[PDB]
Amino acid sequence: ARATAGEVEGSDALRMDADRAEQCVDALNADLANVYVLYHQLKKHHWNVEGAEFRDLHLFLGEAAETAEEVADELAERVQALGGVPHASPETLQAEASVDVEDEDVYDIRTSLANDMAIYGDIIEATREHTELAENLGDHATAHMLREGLIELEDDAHHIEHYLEDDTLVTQGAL
Amino acid sequence: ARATAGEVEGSDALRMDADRAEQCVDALNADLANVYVLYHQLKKHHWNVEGAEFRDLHLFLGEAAETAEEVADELAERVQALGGVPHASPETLQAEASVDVEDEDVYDIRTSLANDMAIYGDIIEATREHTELAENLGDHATAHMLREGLIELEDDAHHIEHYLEDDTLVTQGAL
Amino acid sequence: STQKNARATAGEVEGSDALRMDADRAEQCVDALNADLANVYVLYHQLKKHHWNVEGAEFRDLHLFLGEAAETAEEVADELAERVQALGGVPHASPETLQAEASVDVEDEDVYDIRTSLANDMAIYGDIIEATREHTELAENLGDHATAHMLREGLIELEDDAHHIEHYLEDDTLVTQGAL
Amino acid sequence: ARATAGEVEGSDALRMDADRAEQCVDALNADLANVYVLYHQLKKHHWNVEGAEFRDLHLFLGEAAETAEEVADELAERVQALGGVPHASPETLQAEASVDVEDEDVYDIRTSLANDMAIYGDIIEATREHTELAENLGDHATAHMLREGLIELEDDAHHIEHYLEDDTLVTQGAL
Amino acid sequence: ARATAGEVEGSDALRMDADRAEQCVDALNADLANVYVLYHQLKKHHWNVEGAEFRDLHLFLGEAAETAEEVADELAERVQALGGVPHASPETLQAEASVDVEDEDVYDIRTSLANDMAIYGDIIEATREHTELAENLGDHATAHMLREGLIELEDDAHHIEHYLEDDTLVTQGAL
Amino acid sequence: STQKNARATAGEVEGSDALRMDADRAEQCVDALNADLANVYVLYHQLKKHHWNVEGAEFRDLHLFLGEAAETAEEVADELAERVQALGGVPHASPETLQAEASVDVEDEDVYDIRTSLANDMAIYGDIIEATREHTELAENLGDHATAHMLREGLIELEDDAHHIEHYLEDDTLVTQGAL
Amino acid sequence: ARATAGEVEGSDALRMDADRAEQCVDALNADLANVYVLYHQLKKHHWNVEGAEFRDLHLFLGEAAETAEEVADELAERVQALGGVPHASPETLQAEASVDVEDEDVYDIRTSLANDMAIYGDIIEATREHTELAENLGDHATAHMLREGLIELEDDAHHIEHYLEDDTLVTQGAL
Amino acid sequence: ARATAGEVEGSDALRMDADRAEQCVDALNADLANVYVLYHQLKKHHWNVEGAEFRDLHLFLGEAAETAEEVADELAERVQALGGVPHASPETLQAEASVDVEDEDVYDIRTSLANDMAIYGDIIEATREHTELAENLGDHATAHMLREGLIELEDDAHHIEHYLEDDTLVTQGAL
Amino acid sequence: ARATAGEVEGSDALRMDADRAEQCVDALNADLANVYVLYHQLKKHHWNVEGAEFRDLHLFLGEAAETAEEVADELAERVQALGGVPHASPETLQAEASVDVEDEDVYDIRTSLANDMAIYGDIIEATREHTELAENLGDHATAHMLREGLIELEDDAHHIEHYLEDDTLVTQGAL
Amino acid sequence: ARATAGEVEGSDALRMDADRAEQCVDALNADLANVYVLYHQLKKHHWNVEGAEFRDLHLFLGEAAETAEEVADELAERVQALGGVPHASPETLQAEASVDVEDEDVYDIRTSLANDMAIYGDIIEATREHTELAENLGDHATAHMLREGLIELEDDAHHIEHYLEDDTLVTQGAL
Amino acid sequence: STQKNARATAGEVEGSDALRMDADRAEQCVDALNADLANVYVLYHQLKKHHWNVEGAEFRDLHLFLGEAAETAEEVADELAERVQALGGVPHASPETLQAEASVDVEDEDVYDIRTSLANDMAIYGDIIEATREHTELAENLGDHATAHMLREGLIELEDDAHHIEHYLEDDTLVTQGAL
Ligand SMILES: [Fe+3]
Ligand SMILES: [Fe+3]
Ligand SMILES: [Fe+3]
Ligand SMILES: [Fe+3]
Ligand SMILES: [Fe+3]
Ligand SMILES: [Fe+3]
Ligand SMILES: [Fe+3]
Ligand SMILES: [Fe+3]
Ligand SMILES: [Fe+3]
Ligand SMILES: [Fe+3]
Ligand SMILES: [Fe+3]
Ligand SMILES: [Fe+3]
Ligand SMILES: [Fe+3]
Ligand SMILES: [Fe+3]
Ligand SMILES: [Fe+3]
Ligand SMILES: [Mg+2]
Ligand SMILES: [Mg+2]
Ligand SMILES: [Mg+2]
Ligand SMILES: [Mg+2]
Ligand SMILES: [Mg+2]
Ligand SMILES: [Mg+2]
Ligand SMILES: [Mg+2]
Ligand SMILES: [Mg+2]
Ligand SMILES: [Mg+2]
Ligand SMILES: [Mg+2]
Ligand SMILES: [Mg+2]
Ligand code: NA
Ligand code: NA
Ligand code: NA
Ligand code: NA
Repeated sequence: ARATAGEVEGSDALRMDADRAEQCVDALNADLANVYVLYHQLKKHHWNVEGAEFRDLHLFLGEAAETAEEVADELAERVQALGGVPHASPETLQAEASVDVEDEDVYDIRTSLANDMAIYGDIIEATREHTELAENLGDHATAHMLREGLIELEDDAHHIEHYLEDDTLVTQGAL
Repeated sequence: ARATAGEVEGSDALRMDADRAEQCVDALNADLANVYVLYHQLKKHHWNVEGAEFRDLHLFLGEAAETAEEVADELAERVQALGGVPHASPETLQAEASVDVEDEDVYDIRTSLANDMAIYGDIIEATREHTELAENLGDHATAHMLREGLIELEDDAHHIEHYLEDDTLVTQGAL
Repeated sequence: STQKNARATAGEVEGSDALRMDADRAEQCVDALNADLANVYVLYHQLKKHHWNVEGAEFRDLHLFLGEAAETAEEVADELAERVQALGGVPHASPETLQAEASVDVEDEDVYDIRTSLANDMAIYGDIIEATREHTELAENLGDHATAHMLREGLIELEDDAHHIEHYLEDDTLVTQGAL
Repeated sequence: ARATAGEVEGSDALRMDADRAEQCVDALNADLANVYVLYHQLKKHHWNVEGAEFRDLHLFLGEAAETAEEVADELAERVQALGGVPHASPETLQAEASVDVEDEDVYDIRTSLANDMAIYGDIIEATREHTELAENLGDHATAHMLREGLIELEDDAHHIEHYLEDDTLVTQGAL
Repeated sequence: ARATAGEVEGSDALRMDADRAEQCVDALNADLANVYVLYHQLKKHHWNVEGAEFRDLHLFLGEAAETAEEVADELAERVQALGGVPHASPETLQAEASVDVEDEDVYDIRTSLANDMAIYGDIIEATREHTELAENLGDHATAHMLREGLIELEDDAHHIEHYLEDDTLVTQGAL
Repeated sequence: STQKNARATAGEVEGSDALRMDADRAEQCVDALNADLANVYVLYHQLKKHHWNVEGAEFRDLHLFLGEAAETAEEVADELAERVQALGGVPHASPETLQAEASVDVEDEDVYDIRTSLANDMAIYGDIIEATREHTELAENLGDHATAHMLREGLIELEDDAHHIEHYLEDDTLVTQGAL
Repeated sequence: ARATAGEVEGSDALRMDADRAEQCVDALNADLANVYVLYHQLKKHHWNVEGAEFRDLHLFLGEAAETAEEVADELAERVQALGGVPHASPETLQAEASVDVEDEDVYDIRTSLANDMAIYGDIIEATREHTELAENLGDHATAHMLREGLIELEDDAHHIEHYLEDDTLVTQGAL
Repeated sequence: ARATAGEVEGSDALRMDADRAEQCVDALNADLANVYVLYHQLKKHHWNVEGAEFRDLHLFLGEAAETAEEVADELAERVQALGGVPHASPETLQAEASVDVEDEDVYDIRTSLANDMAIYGDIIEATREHTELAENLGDHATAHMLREGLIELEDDAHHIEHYLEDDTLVTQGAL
Repeated sequence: ARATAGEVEGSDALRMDADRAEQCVDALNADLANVYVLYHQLKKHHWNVEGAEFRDLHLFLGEAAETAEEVADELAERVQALGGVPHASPETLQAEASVDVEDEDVYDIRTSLANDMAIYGDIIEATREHTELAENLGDHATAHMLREGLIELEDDAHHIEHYLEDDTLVTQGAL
Repeated sequence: ARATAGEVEGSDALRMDADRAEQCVDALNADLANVYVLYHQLKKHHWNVEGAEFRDLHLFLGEAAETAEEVADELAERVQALGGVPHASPETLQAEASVDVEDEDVYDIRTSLANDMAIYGDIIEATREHTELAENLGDHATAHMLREGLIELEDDAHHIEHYLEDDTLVTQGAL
Repeated sequence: STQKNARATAGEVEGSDALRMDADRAEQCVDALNADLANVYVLYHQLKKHHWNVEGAEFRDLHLFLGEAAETAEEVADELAERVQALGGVPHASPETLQAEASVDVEDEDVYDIRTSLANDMAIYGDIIEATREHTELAENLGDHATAHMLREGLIELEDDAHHIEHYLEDDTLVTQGAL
């Protein structure tokens, strides 16, 4: 093997010793696994959403899935740049994730979105914590990247909350 | 008259004898007619859709109509390329169509979409039969084209199906 | 007069020598455009409000529609303002002035449900629409065909938004009691 | 009313309790009101600027007005995402703003720009303070957004300072 | 000669009898001539502008000339569409123009702009009279076009006015 | 049945009335597409891995090629998934499900050298390629020409990537012992 | 030599045995030779077309040439992917082609176009046969590609048929 | 006056002495006058072309006009850069031109095109002489520019030659 | 035959007598032939390149071939514009070429590139001689064009040189 | 002089007193000098890289040089905005830089990249330190900008590390 | 010789076999292009300086013009450098080398007013312009028509910037004592 899962060597290019790096690496790898389960669940919901608002939600979820994937890509890359090994296989991702994932049945849109919302909220809190860890290790590139992904993820989370709110243009008359 | 409605001459350029071509042309012309009535009814629905979801439907139906118009264009041009006369006038198109077309009143969006879905379905089934007919005549360009049209029509028909499905973000509480 | 601090005084209209529009003529258009500006900026700020706050099953579609309507209102305000200034007047500028010179009704600061908010917007659109039609006659009748043309270009976009809101509020939906 | 001006409910999506949220909300809402008076005053100046440098300044002010508006939009959105109500009507914005606003007369360009400069400087200082408040509440998405808007606003502020500086290509000979 | 300078045949396609058309054509042709001399003098000023503001003026005047050329093109094409002969040669255009044109010397930028403003003004006033003439002839396409030209010409003329106004960022201190 | 929590149960296939595809027919395609989906998502995740980790004298070129191959795999997965759903089935969704339903071989979590990694990728591509060809016959033979066409459009892109890897692994290079 | 002309190794990556691969390669290489003479002769007519329609023809033949080049490239790449050696040198291409090629003299546009039409017809019938061959060999990617090439070629061939048809706007009167 | 027609001051910035500069300026200004009559006459034929090829010609002449305008602009700017005064008014341009210009009547497309071809030929021979002149004066930027103008003009002139060649798709039969 | 291979008529439009033109045409036609064989061999190499660097070479050689094709197009069109007959058929192009062309076998990448470099070099040297020939004939458009082609050919030839140079990131350790 | 090298006046626009500013100014100016030596050395390497991977590295280095230049531009601008004078001349930049720069000889690619890597690592560490200095002075715009440049610079640094790693597709068999 | 650490030594010129340019010929162009490179990079760095520092009533227009002139200088430097390298020489690289090999005058580190700064820039442009004209003759006379063409393409852009500065410095303005 060139590198072993779980090892972190730091980077001589980035002047980050393996001590410091391993702390960011652990945080990032946890985040990577959560965000890729997120990705996969947003894709599920995007594939299956049906009903009166489905096209708008299909588009929003497809976008949300794209932003998770990009976040995952930046996490994994940064793990690798810091001398670590990002979690790669799908069973590894889901094993290492802490967030809850739906079973294989398809649920109605309100249920599915409320499940997503819970994943986002967990990722959001973790990411906040990890940006502080990064800044306190003086890894400002990591901290900045994490915040750049945070703000995207909060925006999608906030979208889902709004989708779920108790207002609508529909009236009992229109029914 | 440079050509007469109903005649088919084949094409020298495309090495398609008139016997061979006539058989494709009848299938393509029947598809054209149904596709243009589909285009006219999607346009109607696009113009008139109202209510809580109307803007997203207005956009979808606008797009679906453009996709129908393009399929119609490709069908008509292939008719012409194969030495036939594509059906051209609106009254001809409706008369040669086999699909049902709404009267001039405006129905609520569900009914309107359900009417569109049935047109798609007829078109989808016929196109499938016509791609086989084209392949068996060795007309692999026609088949290919038919299949590229089909996959866009099936995508739109399936979107309509989802819009009609029995799910929603709406709750009695939001009402 | 040569000693005033201000380069121009609110409410004055000087016409333009570049545009060959005398102050008399210009003042009449300026009075119309300034009133429209004010209503249009209050329109903008309320559409923003509704863009920011909209929630529920259609929110995202509405967020985007209202953010685009807000941008169109802003652009209409910009054109009106610039035309005031070109005609030698002073476009109403500060938010307090814009709101005070507006004749349309503004929501208080609370957030209402989406139907109520849209209906309030619809009312504002209606008012502006009627006034602009009057104002385009006024301009054509003064021979100020640029102002007229411009007012009409803004009118068609406002009418389009107004119409979209009327449709959003119509009594149809894909939703069924079964899906509930 | 769905929500009342002045209430802050936090967000369950963003895992931000109403305590924490209300502190960011107050800061952001103050900033929103200042930045929208800024917007409106930059539009004034853009509409009215005249003279030898007017086209360049018209363009710069129009841009500056666009960047303020975008900043306002991000502030207000974030207020709403955190469960607050962004200040919306124009008389509310101006009432809640702390910055000074010109009366309705049009002043010469040097005076107008110097007025703008003073608004920017106040917003800049406030924003610095608020980014620290955000980071100290662990609201890193807010802090990052505020800094992203800060850097835009400093750049326009710095532009105005340069416009006002005592150099020119003009000579008494050219006069 | 396929057509003779001065003749007007109307158009069958546009259902415009030659009496009706001739009246539009004379107004449009007189506008064309003035617009092309405007185009030539904006080009001149664009080529020669010098001094502290010259680059921004060079760009503005380049654009103003393109806007004039396009108005000229639309005028000339409408002449032709209505069965007339648009004035074509440079010596014809200048001879048929009513506006004043500088001699071949180069004047300072103020004088040059003031000369352009007077040309615009003449063009603006005539166009206004011509749009009414078009409307009253029922030629609503011509009127419409005239009004779309006018609003671009008025925008440029007003820009010139502002460049000439008595304000500046310049102070005696900066000198 | 009316009281199930789930709107659809994994493994069920309902066909589509919009697409005029009965459940019998649809189930056969759904079984093929679902198996392809799973292998394609494992393909994607391993290409990502290799994109992330590739090092050495050609890394940057490989990083970009593998990130683009990964995107193509993702898009193929998206189309397959969506087609499953359109045909009234339930696309395999969770990463654990995708990996469990995949027949292709996955690397363990260690990182290997670039030749080994590419060779492993090549194997996965080969498997998917063979299966897709079978699946396109299956669809054409069921008369589901949309599915067939789609499978072929995805096939040509996969084959292209597969081929690029075969070339990357060929025994030529500009490098000489002299340059070493 | 790394590979020998005529040899066909199949591909491990595409799971295509040399026996199956040789059969596609032989078809694809004949197509390639014909398509590349086609390309060179459309270039020629693109270079040389003169007369009353030339500019339009020059554009269409340039485009048709570029379509032929792109079909060639695909063909050649597919030969190579399948473990074969695409015909490469110009003398090889012309020797392996079955179509007729004009001598080096330049003919009038009608004759030149008729010549191309014949080349297109030959390629088109060959390609239909080859897409059956590929499909029957289970090589769907090759069949698909050939069909995508085919439709673009038939389109160009049909455009030539139309250029050559006995209609025109020109009248004896205009002459 | 800031500058006087006919005077040539050279440029300090370009290190071009007035003697050297005058010699380029005189060539460049003659070219400018010819190029601008050229422009006005292509506009004319663009406006007026009718008949069976008109739309294609209208487009090509519009483009050729715009190429001429761009060559003019370059020429004029170079005169000015070199301390000269580019000819500006339409009457000046036509007076300083050496080419022939049609009277105000409209001729048939062949005659009109033949007329333009003559203007192009004159400009083209003059420009070749001028690019030698510039080069021999060590003015390489002027020579380079003139050549870049030259190739675009020769291209257009050649396109006219082709439009006028004795070939066509039309046959007696189609008539 | 509308024209005969080998003849050169000059051009009236471009004021180039046939004596003058013939001399350019022979040089340009010889260049065309070599450029098209270069294009065919770059295409070959692009199709067949394999190994560690192959994708970046595949792209480079694809581009180099497009640059050759465009130079070929410009050469052939200039031949035609000057009243000559550009060499057109593949067997003619190879027969009129002076450069060496590989046989149909596939060689390793070094050998293949070295073969391309030698072709470039021949083309580069000839083009240099031809630009002088063009200038001395006063054909400054031809010269200019030749020089714009040359600088793109020299760029590609130099890229090949660098690919062949004796450096690498590869170490015996990485092996 | 308008300003003297080494003076820092702060900004009244940005509300940054000269105390605070001078601390950011010193840090930024040091960074500016390092990053511009970086720029210049990446350009060297980009100009000279040769061998089997040269085109890919040429492109990567050209990009890396562009990102350094942009970083330098943002640093220098921010120095000026804070009332300082950015180091401008090339001998000033290199004098003030602390990083090591190669002599004028060209070294092999591994050596050159390893030299670059060392510069990046020094800049990276310095930038981390300076972002903290900025945040601690409450200069959040500076801190954010520095981090935005940090993340770009780490990414290029990490690229170089990967280029230098001990893997390759090359085999002794391919040699 | 086989044991030198350096792959190429500054000041050497090897010509190119790809470009069929012998070392004798190449050395003459390389000497010209290297001197131009140096002046052009000092030009770039001073334009940057003036871009960064410009203040006053026209600053924004000047900032943008000088940032664009700086980019054009950089691109010209890039082409010259690359041509040196293609001809088998070693382009001057480090900032200290560039400044030392430059013949043009550089400002000290203080910041001057905009007229002074532009005038200094103008001088540098003038020098480069004259030298490039010589160098384009030199190249054409060596038969290196690529280098000549390239030098001329760079010349026209430099002349254009130089000319813009001359205009910026001309004695006209819209400003009047009345507006003061
Ligand atoms: Fe990535
Ligand atoms: Fe950012
Ligand atoms: Fe069509
Ligand atoms: Fe396709
Ligand atoms: Fe505006
Ligand atoms: Fe918004
Ligand atoms: Fe036109
Ligand atoms: Fe309009
Ligand atoms: Fe999708
Ligand atoms: Fe290719
Ligand atoms: Fe110009
Ligand atoms: Fe061509
Ligand atoms: Fe060029
Ligand atoms: Fe900058
Ligand atoms: Fe470069
Ligand atoms: Mg690594
Ligand atoms: Mg036909
Ligand atoms: Mg004014
Ligand atoms: Mg909310
Ligand atoms: Mg007409
Ligand atoms: Mg479904
Ligand atoms: Mg191979
Ligand atoms: Mg010719
Ligand atoms: Mg400053
Ligand atoms: Mg070299
Ligand atoms: Mg001057
Ligand atoms: Na709804
Ligand atoms: Na000024
Ligand atoms: Na014709
Ligand atoms: Na390599």
